[PDB]
Amino acid sequence: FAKLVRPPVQIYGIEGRYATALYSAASKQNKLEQVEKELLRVGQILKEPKMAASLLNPYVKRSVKVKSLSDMTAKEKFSPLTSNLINLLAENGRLTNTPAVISAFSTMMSVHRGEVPCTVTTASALDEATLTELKTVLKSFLSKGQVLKLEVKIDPSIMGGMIVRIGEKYVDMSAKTKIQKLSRAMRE
Amino acid sequence: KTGTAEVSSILEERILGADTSVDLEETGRVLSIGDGIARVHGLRNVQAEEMVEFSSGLKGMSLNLEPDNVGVVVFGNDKLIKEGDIVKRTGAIVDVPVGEELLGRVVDALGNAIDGKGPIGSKARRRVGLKAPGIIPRISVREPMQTGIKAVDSLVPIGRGQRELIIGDRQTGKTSIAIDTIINQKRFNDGTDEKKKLYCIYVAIGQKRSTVAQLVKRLTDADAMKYTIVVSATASDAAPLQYLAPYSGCSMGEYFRDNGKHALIIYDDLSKQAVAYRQMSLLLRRPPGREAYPGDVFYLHSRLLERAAKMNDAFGGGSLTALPVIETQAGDVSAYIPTNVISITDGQIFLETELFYKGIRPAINVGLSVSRVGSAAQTRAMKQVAGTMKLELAQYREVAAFDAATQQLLSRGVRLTELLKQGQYSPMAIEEQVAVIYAGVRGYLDKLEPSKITKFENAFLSHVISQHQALLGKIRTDGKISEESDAKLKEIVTNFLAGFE
Amino acid sequence: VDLEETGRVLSIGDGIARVHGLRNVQAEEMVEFSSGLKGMSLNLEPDNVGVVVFGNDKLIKEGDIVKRTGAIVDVPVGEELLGRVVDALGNAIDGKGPIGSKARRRVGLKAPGIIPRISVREPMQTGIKAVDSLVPIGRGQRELIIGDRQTGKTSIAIDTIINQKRFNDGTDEKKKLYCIYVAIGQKRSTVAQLVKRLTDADAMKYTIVVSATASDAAPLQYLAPYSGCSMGEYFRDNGKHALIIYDDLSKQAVAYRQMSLLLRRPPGREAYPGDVFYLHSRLLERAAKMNDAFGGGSLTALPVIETQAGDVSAYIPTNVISITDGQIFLETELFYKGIRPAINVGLSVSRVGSAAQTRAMKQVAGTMKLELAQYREVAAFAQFGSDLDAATQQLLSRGVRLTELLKQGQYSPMAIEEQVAVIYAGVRGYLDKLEPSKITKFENAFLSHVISQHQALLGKIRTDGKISEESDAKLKEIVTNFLAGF
Amino acid sequence: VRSSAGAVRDAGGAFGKREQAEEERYFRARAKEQLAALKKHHENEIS
Amino acid sequence: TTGRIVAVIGAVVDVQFDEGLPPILNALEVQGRETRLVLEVAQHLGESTVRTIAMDGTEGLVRGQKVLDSGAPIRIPVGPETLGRIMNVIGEPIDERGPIKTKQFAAIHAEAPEFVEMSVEQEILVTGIKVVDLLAPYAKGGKIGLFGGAGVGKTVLIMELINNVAKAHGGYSVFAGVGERTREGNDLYHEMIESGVINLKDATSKVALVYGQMNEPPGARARVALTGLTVAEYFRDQEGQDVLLFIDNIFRFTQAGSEVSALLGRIPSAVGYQPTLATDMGTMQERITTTKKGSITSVQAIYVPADDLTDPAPATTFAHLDATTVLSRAIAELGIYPAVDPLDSTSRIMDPNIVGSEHYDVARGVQKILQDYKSLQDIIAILGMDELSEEDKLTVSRARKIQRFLSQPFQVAEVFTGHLGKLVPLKETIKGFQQILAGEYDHLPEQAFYMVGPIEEAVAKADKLAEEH
Amino acid sequence: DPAPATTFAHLDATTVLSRAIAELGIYPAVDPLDSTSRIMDPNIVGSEHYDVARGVQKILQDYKSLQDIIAILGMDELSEEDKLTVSRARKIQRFLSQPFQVAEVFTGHLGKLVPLKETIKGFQQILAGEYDHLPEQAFYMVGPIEEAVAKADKLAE
Ligand SMILES: Nc1ncnc2c1ncn2[C@@H]1O[C@H](COP(=O)(O)OP(=O)(O)OP(=O)(O)O)[C@@H](O)[C@H]1O
Ligand SMILES: Nc1ncnc2c1ncn2[C@@H]1O[C@H](COP(=O)(O)OP(=O)(O)OP(=O)(O)O)[C@@H](O)[C@H]1O
Ligand SMILES: Nc1ncnc2c1ncn2[C@@H]1O[C@H](COP(=O)(O)OP(=O)(O)O)[C@@H](O)[C@H]1O
Ligand SMILES: [Mg+2]
Ligand SMILES: [Mg+2]
Ligand SMILES: [Mg+2]
Repeated sequence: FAKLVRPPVQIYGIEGRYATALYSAASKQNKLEQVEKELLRVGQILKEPKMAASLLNPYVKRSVKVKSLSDMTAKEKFSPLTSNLINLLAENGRLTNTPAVISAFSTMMSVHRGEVPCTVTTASALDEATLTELKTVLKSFLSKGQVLKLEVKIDPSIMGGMIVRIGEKYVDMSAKTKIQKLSRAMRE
Repeated sequence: KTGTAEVSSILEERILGADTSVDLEETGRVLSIGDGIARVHGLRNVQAEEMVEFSSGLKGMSLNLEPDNVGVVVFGNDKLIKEGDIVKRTGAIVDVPVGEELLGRVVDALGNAIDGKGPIGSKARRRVGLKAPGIIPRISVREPMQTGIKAVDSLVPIGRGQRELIIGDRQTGKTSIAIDTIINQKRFNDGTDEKKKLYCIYVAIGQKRSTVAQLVKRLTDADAMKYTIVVSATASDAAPLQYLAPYSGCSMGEYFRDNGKHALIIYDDLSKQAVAYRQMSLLLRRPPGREAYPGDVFYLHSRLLERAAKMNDAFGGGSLTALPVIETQAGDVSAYIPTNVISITDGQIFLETELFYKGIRPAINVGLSVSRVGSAAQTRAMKQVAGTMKLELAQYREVAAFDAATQQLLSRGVRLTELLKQGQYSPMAIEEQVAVIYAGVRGYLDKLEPSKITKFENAFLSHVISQHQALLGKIRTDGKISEESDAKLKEIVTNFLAGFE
Repeated sequence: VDLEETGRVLSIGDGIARVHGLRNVQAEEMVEFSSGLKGMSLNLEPDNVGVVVFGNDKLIKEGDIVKRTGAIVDVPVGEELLGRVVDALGNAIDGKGPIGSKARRRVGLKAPGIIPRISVREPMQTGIKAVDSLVPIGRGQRELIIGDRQTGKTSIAIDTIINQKRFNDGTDEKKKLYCIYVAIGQKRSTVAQLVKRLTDADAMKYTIVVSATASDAAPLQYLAPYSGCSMGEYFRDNGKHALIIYDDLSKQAVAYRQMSLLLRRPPGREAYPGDVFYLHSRLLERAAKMNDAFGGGSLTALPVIETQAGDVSAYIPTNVISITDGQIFLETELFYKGIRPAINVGLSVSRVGSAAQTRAMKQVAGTMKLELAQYREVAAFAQFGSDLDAATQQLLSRGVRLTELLKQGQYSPMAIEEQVAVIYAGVRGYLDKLEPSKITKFENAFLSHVISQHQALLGKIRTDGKISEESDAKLKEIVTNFLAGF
Repeated sequence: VRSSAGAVRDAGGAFGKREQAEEERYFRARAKEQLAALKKHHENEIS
Repeated sequence: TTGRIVAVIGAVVDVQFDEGLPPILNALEVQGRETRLVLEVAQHLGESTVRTIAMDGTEGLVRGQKVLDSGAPIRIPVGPETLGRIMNVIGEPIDERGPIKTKQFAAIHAEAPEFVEMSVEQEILVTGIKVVDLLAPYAKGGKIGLFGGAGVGKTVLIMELINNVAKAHGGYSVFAGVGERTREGNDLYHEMIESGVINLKDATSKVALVYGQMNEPPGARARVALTGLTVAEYFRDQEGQDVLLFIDNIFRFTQAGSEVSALLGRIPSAVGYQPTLATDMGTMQERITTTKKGSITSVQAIYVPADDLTDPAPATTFAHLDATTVLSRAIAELGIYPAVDPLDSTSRIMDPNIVGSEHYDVARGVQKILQDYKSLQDIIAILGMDELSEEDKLTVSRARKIQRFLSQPFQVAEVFTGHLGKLVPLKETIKGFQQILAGEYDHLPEQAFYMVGPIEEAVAKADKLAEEH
Repeated sequence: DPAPATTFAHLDATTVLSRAIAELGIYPAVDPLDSTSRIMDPNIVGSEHYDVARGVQKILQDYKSLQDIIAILGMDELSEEDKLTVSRARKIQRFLSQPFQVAEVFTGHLGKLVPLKETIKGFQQILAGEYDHLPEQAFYMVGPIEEAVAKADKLAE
């Protein structure tokens, strides 16, 4: 068999297998950026009410699905990789879970260019000065080449403090867990 | 629902439009080899149960034709196959060589010679999986197949074209029955009555090679190898070989059957072909059934034993007798596979493992041994003597757990039962069998001691073979015991008895 | 296209359609296929629906259109069914025209609670001595009839059904009993001969035969008991008394197992799903005896079970033995040695007991039970017979006579007063001086004699429901006089 | 489990064989006596 | 329409269509085969795929092969021309005498007679066998079963029944052999030709053999019963005449379904049987019936795996018969042939109204004395038999005499026993058993009754034993 | 079980040790009627050896068949030949037991090697009947039959 080039991040499931196949196809020929473009364009195309309703009916012959998808991939002059991918999905019958596929690819592309995702949780909004110093400190966690991809969020449950997720690392500065730890210590 | 071929290595080929460069019609690539079963991607034109040839000389047999891959079984050890190996068709349903060249060779399940005497120079090949004769080709079993074992030839007669079944616990003497049968035909094969020559085939399934080597030595010793084939799929051999060995042997015999010749084939054991089949099926992810045996383990043996037939004279008059050997566990003849085969055959020899210690060897458990063909496949002289002998044993068998009349009955029964013992690899001509049975059933041993009949048999046989061979020749050629022959036998028996003490 | 009130078959095979759509379909609802075929929606899954087809799937293509009828399964009811032969859904199959029933009921209704009921107290006369005396059956009971093959279970049921004719032809209204006979997984010719037999005894003017025969799809055999039980709950809830006979309840379990294993539900023991208890309990718990505030009606049940090799520890036999208020074993060893009905009276029981016996039959069977209990513990000696004292000798000389009184013949149930008279003669001791082989003759004679001359005494026993010492003395005189001239 | 009637013969153990042999013994004896009596009657009846 | 094969696994083939889909039970012909391979559709899996069971070996099938939907279930020739022929499951002849040229074709799948179409008459059918006629009388138009282990007498008994009844029958006959030895099929064919029942030259044959012997792949053994049943259906309805239908074996019809079940994707039931065992057998056994428009006197041999009458298959069949004669291995070991078990063979016409008071009393007397003997054997095991009382030694002796007298020599067993086959009309059987019970033969040895016909022959045999003594 | 059931076909000589015998104290617990060999041939081990071995097995098998009755009706319900057979069978069952060298720590007894000729001779004698006067226990855990006679002498005092 061929030596498919391993994508940076590994995904699993049918979505992950299709995404890995597409990533290794595009990586050879160095067509990642454009391929992502056509993928995020079929993302909009497939949401079209007519196509969305037509592709979920199981009572239209599969060949009809493939013919319609070839029609809708020739009009946009999609790269041969994306047209082949969509024909493949229609043949195998997995296009019902295309959004999981393309989404996975997006993830598999972020990890390529270093967008190590993060996530900050707090009980209130954050002042842009405080948020900016936060970003500046969080940047110190990464390596060279990587760039932070922050994502603010709000939860009321945690009283104060803060919660930070940096890829896999996780620091719970929240006051909820501090209170719980103190309560356990002063019970046990 | 994830197809086997829904992998990255394949979908990548599909995506970047490179699949057209490779042949996916008469060729395939191993997706996943493991435990002796390959999945192959490609071979869109491979026939079901066709043979295929891997890229290292190993062969396989494409059993499963799934929508996207092919479940192939390797006729060997998969140590040499690797994911990505190229599998290329052979074009033909799996078939084995046949002919008279195999005679006297220790061939292997696929027809390769493992005796080291050089290649088999065969000419024709037969598919292993062929249909058995129909209703019309056959006729009723009429000729006798002389086993050479007093008990079998007397009370469990076996005809030519009949499927017996030697069933009994482990180490009770089943292979011994088979080898007595093979060695006996030596007298017929060394002769000119071309219509009585019988060609033997021994299929050794899942038996250690030391056993098969000792058996082949035993056959060469009696020079019973010039007319014997030995299809040896021993324990070390992959499951598919042990599953195919019976069919290779059966086709080697269908050859002699389809040419007016008479063959005997001895599968030993069939309970190990069933185990090999179960392993194969479970490794192809086929759902199990009883005791994990695949759902269709009856058809497996029925389609094998149904090929033992007796062709009419418009089809050559050939014949193929089958003697499957089954092994019960604790006399539990009511198990799954023993019960499967007991209803497929017509007749059955019950080797009991306590008749085997109480003294009776061969352990044949008369009364439970039947031959649905019956007296129809017996010699006239043996018919005559066995008619009385079977009845007398049948009476003695219900008063055995002990007057004057019944005491005489018990004495006679014990005399007969001591007349049915025998050694090994020493079968007897039918004439001698009828001679001794007649000696014992008329009453010319009602006084001699029980422990002395074992030796009187041998002494009387030596005497007749050395003094009155003309009588035996007359009985054998005439087939029946003529009145003058009966009187000659009476004279001889009384004379030897008087001067034996 | 509509995918809420309508759907389309994704798949079919072995009678289990897999429909896509029908988003508003309820569980256990009756959908209809385009081919005039009905079906019941059992599996509601996120992606599809598992419909069990009431009929042959030959007519259910793929892509067919299925429309929900909007209702749970329901069956007709009323006295318009009496004397008819209906199938598992109320459709007539006797070819006497339509059924013409105004009302309807849901097959899967729930049983009455704990307060509506009242303790079982009336006797349900089966017309069989061995049953009516030793293992009595009240009204509102559930008395399993459990036995082997060809031991006489269906005959017990049919004798019970035939006996009620004397009550149904009278004018007393609280003794009338209406019978229902659910015949599950039976050769149609068997049901036809049974209907003929009931007609012969004229017992088919108050009987409803519900027929779910062998050819019928699994859902119909699964559903027949509930159809019958609803047609019986109708009589229960209207101050009337019913008697429903499921025959058998093991074949309903087999049909349910088939549907489950084809819907791919986790197998369980012997491949029976986990609901083969819930299935039978929520059926047999509908045999009740409503108190007067609810009408006073009742509904007896006589589930029939076949046991393979007298194995009553199997799955379904034990499931249905732990649900019911008794059991009537029918052993074959006794069947072939003259004891017919072959009611093994050692293993048979009735947890209701003598609370459901008429005072006369209580008076007599109370001591008959003890006499047979004593006989059963020295039965083995019967062969030796001699070499034993007069105590056990008299024990097993009384036991033999008592046993030979309990023998009975096809389709000839006896009125309670006549059973009482016969058992009185036998147990009070007016037979111990008689050769056992003749006992039956005596019975078949004595009975007739009493029927002819002394009808007034039988009327008094029947009405008073008790053996008054005046009646006791008169009966002793009758027995002595007859036995003298025999 | 319970006990049936005539289960000793079914079991086929030593007791079953022993029973069958005993029965055959007794009825062989009685058959010999009956055959003798039948011959004697057939001779006593020619007269 | 026209589909293409997509997967071959054992005897189960999936076929993908692009035109309309073929309903279930249809027959699809595989294009490109030397000999006709017919696939009977069995499931719709969605995506215009159908799962099917191949009626003949799937050797040498290729993914993508073309398959044509015939448009209707397996249709077979019928009419009075199939008489004397031999047929496959798919109806094409296998006796090498040219095509079966009929006007009538019938589809082997058809619903059963409705409840309003059944008959309710029962009249004993004298067979000439003492045990069968006495304890479990058969019935004209009824379904009859022979439950046997292996090698007890099912086939010899059914050949005896053929010989007896089919030869003396006004109507036609049919013998569907489902999955049993081919040796036996050939034996029967030659026996009939040599006995005149079949006739090769002219049109005077009264038997229409059908064969699905045990070399046919399971898809074929599970259907040939329906084919023989269709021929019998026609003779029952269109000819408007009486019919016989011998099936041997009817277990293989269940075993084949079990074999194919797992590959069809069904969870297995209790003992490895298919979950649909009961219904797959009801839909067949409910077409073998008398009706107001005909009559079938079906006889069926039934394997009992390992002599286990509690197995699901025989256990389920017991409910579909009007009369069962449970052959037993234990009785066959005593040499009594036929081995019929008197205390397990039952019937539906064994009533004092249908067979008469005296017949019923004698049958019940035989059963009761045998049961008493069974009870006594337990005591005889320990005490010995000299210790038995004098009312029981009589019981044991009489029971042994009755056991022997129930045996009989058949005309088809002359090869085994050598004796001459006999027929014992009903009156001789009832009279002989009356006499044996009454005690009118306490002076004859028991062995005087072994393998004899009427009672007078037992008397003559006793005299001959005495003389030769 | 599938594992031993499968391995039974790969061995020349099997030796089935059984818990039933070991619970009787006999050691080694070998079961005489399940042990087998492929060289139990009169042409390999001679005729005296083969005949003695087969006589031992015949008598042990007869005693096993009797055990079913013996366990209920006692030995008082056997013929005289059967009583004699049972006595010989018990003597042989005991005589098969041997004390091993490695089991001194268990038993204390001294471990014995019994040459083949001594074994054949002893079993031939027990079968002939030369020792019907000794008691069973005289044979329990002894080497050659000389020790059996010596122990029977010890027990008599
Ligand atoms: N007639 C006989 N007389 C004496 N010994 C015999 C006789 N037949 C067989 N044996 C002995 O039985 C032993 C096993 O016999 P054999 O191997 O033929 O039976 P088997 O059951 O096929 O063995 P296995 O099943 O283990 O392969 C052999 O050692 C042989 O010596
Ligand atoms: N009380 C009785 N007296 C005499 N015979 C009886 C009696 N009850 C039943 N029988 C006989 O027993 C046989 C079987 O009867 P029945 O059909 O009632 O048993 P079953 O259990 O319903 O049979 P199945 O299990 O096959 O449905 C019948 O032929 C019948 O004649
Ligand atoms: N009536 C009979 N008389 C004598 N022997 C018989 C009789 N019936 C059966 N047998 C013996 O029992 C065997 C059973 O074979 P058969 O009945 O033909 O097959 P099945 O196993 O289907 O019963 C016969 O081959 C025959 O030897
Ligand atoms: Mg061997
Ligand atoms: Mg019934
Ligand atoms: Mg048969």
